[PDB]
Amino acid sequence: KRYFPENLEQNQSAARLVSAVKARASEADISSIHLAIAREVSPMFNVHE
Amino acid sequence: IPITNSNIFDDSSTPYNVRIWHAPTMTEVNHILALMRKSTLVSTHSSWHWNVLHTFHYRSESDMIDHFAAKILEDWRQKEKLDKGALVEADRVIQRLIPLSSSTYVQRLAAIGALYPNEFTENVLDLSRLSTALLQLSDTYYQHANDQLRRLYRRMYNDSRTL
Amino acid sequence: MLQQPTGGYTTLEQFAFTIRNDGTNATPTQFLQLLSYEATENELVKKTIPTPETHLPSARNVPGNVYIEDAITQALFGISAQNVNAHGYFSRLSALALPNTSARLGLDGVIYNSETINIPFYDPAAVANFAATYAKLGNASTPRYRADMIDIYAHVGLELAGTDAERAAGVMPVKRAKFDSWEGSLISLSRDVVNWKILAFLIDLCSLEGEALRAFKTRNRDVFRMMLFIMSTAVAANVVNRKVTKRVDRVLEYIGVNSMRTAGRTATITYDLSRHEFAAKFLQLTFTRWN
Amino acid sequence: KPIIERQGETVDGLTIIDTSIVWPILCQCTYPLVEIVYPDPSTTLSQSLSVAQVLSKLTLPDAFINMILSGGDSVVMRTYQTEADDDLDEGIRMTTYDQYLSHIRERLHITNVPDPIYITGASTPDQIAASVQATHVAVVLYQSGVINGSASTYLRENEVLVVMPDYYDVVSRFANANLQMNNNRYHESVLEIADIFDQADFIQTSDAVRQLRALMPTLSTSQIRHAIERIAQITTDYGKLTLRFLGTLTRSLKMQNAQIRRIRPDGTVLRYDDQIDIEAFRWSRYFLDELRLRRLSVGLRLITNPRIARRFDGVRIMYLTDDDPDPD
Amino acid sequence: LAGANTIIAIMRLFTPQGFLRTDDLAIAANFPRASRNPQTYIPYTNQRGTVTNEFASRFRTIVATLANVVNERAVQDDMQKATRSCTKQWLRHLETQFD
Amino acid sequence: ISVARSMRAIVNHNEVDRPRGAVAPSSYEMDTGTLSRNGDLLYSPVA
Repeated sequence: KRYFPENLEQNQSAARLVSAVKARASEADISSIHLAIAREVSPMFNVHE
Repeated sequence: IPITNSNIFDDSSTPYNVRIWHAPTMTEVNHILALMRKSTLVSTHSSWHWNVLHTFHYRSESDMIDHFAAKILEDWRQKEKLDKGALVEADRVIQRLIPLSSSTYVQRLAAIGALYPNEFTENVLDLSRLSTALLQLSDTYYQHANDQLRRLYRRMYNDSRTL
Repeated sequence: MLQQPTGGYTTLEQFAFTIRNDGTNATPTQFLQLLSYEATENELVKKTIPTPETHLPSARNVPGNVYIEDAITQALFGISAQNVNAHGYFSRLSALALPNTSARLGLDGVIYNSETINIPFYDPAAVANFAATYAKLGNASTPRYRADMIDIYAHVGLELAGTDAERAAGVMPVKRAKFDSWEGSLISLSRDVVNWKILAFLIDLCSLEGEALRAFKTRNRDVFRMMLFIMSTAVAANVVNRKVTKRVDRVLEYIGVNSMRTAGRTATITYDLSRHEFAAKFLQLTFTRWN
Repeated sequence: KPIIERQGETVDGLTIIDTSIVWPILCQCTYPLVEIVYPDPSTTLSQSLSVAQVLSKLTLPDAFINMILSGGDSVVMRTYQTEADDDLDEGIRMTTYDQYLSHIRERLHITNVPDPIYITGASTPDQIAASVQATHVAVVLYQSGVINGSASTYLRENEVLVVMPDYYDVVSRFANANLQMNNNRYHESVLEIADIFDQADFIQTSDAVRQLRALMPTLSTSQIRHAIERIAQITTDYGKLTLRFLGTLTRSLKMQNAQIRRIRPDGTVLRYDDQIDIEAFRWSRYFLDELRLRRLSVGLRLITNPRIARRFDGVRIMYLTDDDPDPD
Repeated sequence: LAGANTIIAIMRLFTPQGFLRTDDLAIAANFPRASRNPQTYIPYTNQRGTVTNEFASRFRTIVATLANVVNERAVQDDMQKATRSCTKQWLRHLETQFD
Repeated sequence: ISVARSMRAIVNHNEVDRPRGAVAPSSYEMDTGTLSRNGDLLYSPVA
């Protein structure tokens, strides 16, 4: 994993910013990635939100 | 030598400090004044006291325009009497300071003073806050310059090194 | 042991000042036609030039012999970075200023203690006046003697870029001079004008009389407006080159107004603090003799 | 990336200031007063010329490729072919106000350039000339009330690309003799920063390097990164102990035409002033040395000589069989 | 708007990049399309220069103008002012990872 | 092809003088010019 670091984080001032990005992280699920690339072209019938 | 503020009980920090160089001959002055470029913010003015050149050294930029104006004021006066013809006692001929290495406001402030724009007055001119009230007059004088006047004021702004 | 017929050593093909450009070699006159200029509105007015001081420095006793000529050029138009030179054997000149001396000044640019075998030298009588004026260049960095590195430059710009319509009034508008170029340009003219035999020129100025001085100044007011141009780009504030479609121009920021540091850096020739005092001492000394 | 910055980092309590260290200084320690020792200068002067020599050869390869490159790039503009289609390149080119705000506006603040002006409409066919004079680069801003055919013909051989805030339509803002201008009959390509600037030591300009750069297989940011990487291993020091102690294990700062400036009290990069700023902070010289920049000049002649280029392009296949062995 | 010009400027950072194309390799082979006219988005073109990549630079501009909104928000606290500074070590790091 | 040339076929022919396509050394590969004081390399006067 390597989203928000640039590293030297875990810090005392960063502590607030650290958790904000952590509670936003999506896990690199192979199938979840493919479903995003495919939904881009495929026609729909239900008004998803 | 550090100069002290006018009052006795105003025990604060000094705005500027004056400096005395060793300089005997004329071909000497030309050296110190040229080497005086590329050096923070410094000022000299026209003539000198004891025949030895001495320049000023300002602490923070902001505390320059408030001294540079306190002098430009007392010189619009010396040229009031010398304009009507009267034996003036005071010595320097031209009190107006000269900005050597300097910032950017003092430029727009140097030119406006050089070409004597004011007329008479004598209504107990406010000594405090005179700085900004003079710098405001600088701008509006430019918003009138009929090409020819504009040409000059835009030059002395761009030059700002000769009296 | 060459002599002058009052035509002067410059009326000779032995040594002639020619710039190389355009794929072939050309005379200074042909070059300057390319220098076209406009105006930017900061009036550069001609001041007066203060007379030099008579006192001549002493040529401290020195065995061997130094190339007096070398340094004269190696400071003015020296291209390769030149370090501090305020110090040096720069005043052996004055050892020629006295009447009966044996020390002779050869061709090529050396100063011999005793004339030696097989070496052609200028005429011992006309090299005397050249010294009583230029040996004075020894004290170029002595405090209380150095010239002023600001006002002379006003004189310089009125020379290479001043249309006569202006000089006759003593005032002119600051100009921005741009000619058309090639590759190295400014640096190439320096590596070129350096080896010119400057001594073959300066000697003529202090000898040739009114008959052959009015005629001398007319054929050489251009060899002067060449070693004055290069000496000027070592001062200008910018060197940025404008672009046409396929063509390239070498706009020079402000000829005739003197700043303190080179625009060239990498693009053109560069001066140093020790050299700023030197150029002012030369430019001042030479103008009185010329003008 | 600012120098003096409180980023999340500690140099091991060297960032953690501590009082309460004043008590041993008064009532614990003893001083030499109530013979003196003077330390030798050579031992501390040796440490400096070492930690300063390691620094130069550290970033040396990095800055070099960032100089052969940096020539110029991008800025996608379209030239509207005007006339009886007797050209594939007329000269009436223009870009957006958008493309201009991220490529041209930053280079125009490194070099202290006054403007440039606005065409506006009913502007003189020398106002463009009057601007380009003090601008050093050909460029003018926008168009409102359709300009005259006098100015319109001028911006053609003088190039001076006009940036348009909109792009919906363009043939509404020119008065014309009516040939090729109809939001069509225009061929769109790409421009060059290697073209619209060429300053002294700012942007690399030379036909020896221009020809060199027009050969590589369209580099990315990763292609050029592995370039300033293979050139590293291709080439006691008290300093090697420190080169390790340092954080060399990163160095991720895109320094195309990197310059040294001073942001205001908050965050707005000031123009290079004069009196307040020192000298060397004017130009960068691509961070290369002064003498080492002059050797590059002589080497740039070897790398372009007619006898070194021995790679040939194109081979015509034919059946002439019959031999007269000719090397050519 | 007259006064909400700053709200309209920060909002337009959602504008798409790529061109719309009329797909022909489907209509030339007679594949059934609802449509009436076969169309689509792309949605972001490709490399055009040697070392430019405008899509990467478009994002760099977003990060630039979206930084000032964070570097202006006057906070009434103390450590919530310290989190205002340690956010650029995320705001800028992320933009480099993008290129 | 063949830009690196200089000269070719260093043998003299059976009965005739020059053996067809024979190249003689360039007149520049054999010219030492003295160095200037500032600049460093240049050829001979030629005239």
